[PDB]
Amino acid sequence: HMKHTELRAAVLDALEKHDTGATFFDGRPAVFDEADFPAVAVYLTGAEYTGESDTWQAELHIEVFLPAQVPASELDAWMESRIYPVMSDIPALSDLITSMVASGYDYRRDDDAGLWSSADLTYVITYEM
Amino acid sequence: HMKHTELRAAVLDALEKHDTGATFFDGRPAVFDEADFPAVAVYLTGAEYTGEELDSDTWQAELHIEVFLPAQVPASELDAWMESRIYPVMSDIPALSDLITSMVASGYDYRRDDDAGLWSSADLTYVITYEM
Amino acid sequence: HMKHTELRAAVLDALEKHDTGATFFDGRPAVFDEADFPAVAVYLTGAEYTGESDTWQAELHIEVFLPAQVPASELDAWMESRIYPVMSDIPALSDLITSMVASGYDYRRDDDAGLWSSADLTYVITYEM
Amino acid sequence: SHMKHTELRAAVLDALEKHDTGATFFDGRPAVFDEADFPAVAVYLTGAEYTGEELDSDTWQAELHIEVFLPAQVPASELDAWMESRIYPVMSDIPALSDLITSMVASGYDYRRDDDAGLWSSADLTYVITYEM
Amino acid sequence: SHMKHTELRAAVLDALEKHDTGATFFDGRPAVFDEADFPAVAVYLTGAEYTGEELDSDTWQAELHIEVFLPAQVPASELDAWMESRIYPVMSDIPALSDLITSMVASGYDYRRDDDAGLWSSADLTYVITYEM
Amino acid sequence: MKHTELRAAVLDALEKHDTGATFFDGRPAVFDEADFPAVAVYLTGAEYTGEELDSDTWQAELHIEVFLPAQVPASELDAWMESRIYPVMSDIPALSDLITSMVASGYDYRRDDDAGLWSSADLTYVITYEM
Repeated sequence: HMKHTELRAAVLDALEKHDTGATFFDGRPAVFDEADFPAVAVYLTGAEYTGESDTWQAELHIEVFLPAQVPASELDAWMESRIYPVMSDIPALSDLITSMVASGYDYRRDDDAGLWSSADLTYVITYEM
Repeated sequence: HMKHTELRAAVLDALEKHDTGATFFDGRPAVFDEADFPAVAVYLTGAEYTGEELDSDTWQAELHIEVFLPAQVPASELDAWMESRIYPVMSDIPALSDLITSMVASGYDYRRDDDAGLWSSADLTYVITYEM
Repeated sequence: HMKHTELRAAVLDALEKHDTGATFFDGRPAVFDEADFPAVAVYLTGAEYTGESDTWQAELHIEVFLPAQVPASELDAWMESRIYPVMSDIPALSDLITSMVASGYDYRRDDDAGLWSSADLTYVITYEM
Repeated sequence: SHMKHTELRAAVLDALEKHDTGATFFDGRPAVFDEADFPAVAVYLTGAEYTGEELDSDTWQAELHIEVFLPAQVPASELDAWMESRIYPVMSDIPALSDLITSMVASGYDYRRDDDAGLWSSADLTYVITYEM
Repeated sequence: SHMKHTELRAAVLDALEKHDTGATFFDGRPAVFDEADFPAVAVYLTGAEYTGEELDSDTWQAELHIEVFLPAQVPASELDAWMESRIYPVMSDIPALSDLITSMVASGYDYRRDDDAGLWSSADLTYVITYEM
Repeated sequence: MKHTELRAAVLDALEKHDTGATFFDGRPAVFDEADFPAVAVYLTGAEYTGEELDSDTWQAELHIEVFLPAQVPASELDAWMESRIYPVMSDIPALSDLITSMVASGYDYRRDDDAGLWSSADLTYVITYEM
């Protein structure tokens, strides 16, 4: 297919392999269903062409969702337990990109509805389409 | 007749010739109809005169080729439509190149319907230069 | 009257003498009568004092409105055959200003009710109050 | 015995009112508008701020507004017509305003609207002035 | 035993309450008022931050506000009058405030209104101050 | 990961000190009229800053926010900080052990823009640490 699908699939596959207690999403969902939590979504944002070469740059997210009123440690625990480790070595993803560096780690919330709470892990990557 | 119409047109023709399963739009649409999905919109944003350093009719705009589908679909659905129906056509469109002076990939953004959450899309953008 | 009334009046007169199809408005309106369509408005934005003789600057807008249903080409077509031709030479306007240059061409919508759809042609002009 | 800002706006309202009192004059920009106050004129200041900082001086700088309000459906020419007649001309020679400031220069002329409801329409004439408190 | 911020706002509030007794005061910026209470005066801080890192100092910096509130439609000069006969005379000389800070300079004078309701209008006088916790 | 150990070290040290507050791990959005006084410890802006030839260095903003009803005088918030929060932040070995540096940042007074149900003082420090 095109590069973006491969990228998310490589991350989604590795994350799905071990952990077996979460609903995975390809792209960042808008609404949820109780049965979806714990939810984990892998997606891209800000993808853009770079050249002044065929290099593109994007922000890779792996976000964990849980019911609104849950303590930060719940999200962190899921992250430090079923995600962060996987992200250390993913040969599949590696073969598809030219580079990857840690970026941020944000705690987010359901802006209006207030139905969910989350932890968004982000890496900056560069690749060829 | 005006340069913009010729521009949109060329891309729309090349696109709707290769395929025939999508509903094509000339300009970005606000409201959508389930029946229209998968929809493809071709339009321009930010067109401005750039030659005040003396360059005749030298404008610059952002060319959009955005694909639409229902809000629920995964990012792959969109990418799949892009990769199979759009992206290829885009590599070679003589009709187009003969109208502009330059074109370079810009962005690829995943957008959604913030207003009602009815659709989801992938906006492919290019930066072009051309004489009016 | 101040230079602004003369500026707008000149464009309006030249536009209505060349093509009678539209319904001209002096200044940008918000509410529109479904009948007004096709509507055309001539107006100024960003009028500011520039210096040393009282040099000013402003953005001249010539925005044509049509119903939302309409595809972009219908807007482009109106411009190409009824507005643009005219803008190339308006001696009355030329006598009022010191300089004009093309600026932008934007497609705008009605965000409050979504009843109309437009194309907004803009030039930058310098003149003396 | 009055605050500088008051004396400043007052000198302006005094001059404008000498040529017309058919309009309803405001001291400050009105938030809500009463259809019966049309036509209305508002004199006010925005951005007032101490400037003598760096050079060590008791100089303030602010923006002086003189805005004309009319019903929303009116053509831009009508707003200008009121300005050319009773306002713009008065602005070039208000001695009482001079004796209060240290400098004045034209800044802008903007056409504004009632974004919230849509009851009024306007033209706002602004100057940048400097003065001491 | 008392935080610096409390001492700062208290030096001003006491001076104001002392200058003219019986008036309405607020320690922090309120959002709702009661007709009777007007004119209300509020003294508060915003933007307080530690600024001694790039140079190894104990300095903090914050914007000191003394804002006067009145009904939403009063002419702006009414707000200025309170400032002129209550606030400025006091701010001109407050030893207790001086003893608590290291510097103070005039900053701005803004006219603000009730955005969520439109029940009041105000005049916010601000000073930039630096001090030590 | 650090984050949990970071907020824990701070939360723990604060609870041993005073017992009259409802502590939250992370910034809450809706409170119960009975959770006041509330204290929340959380992080924002955590971002990667590079490798120190030994590990990955990060930077985040550490928040300690005390919440009280909307009408309380600003003095009530300050007094709560002065007596129950500052004395603790002055020295928390468990925390000092987890980070590579800490410096005071700001002290903001915040409000419940939506319902006007509360008032707060948000104390923040900029910290650096290895993940």
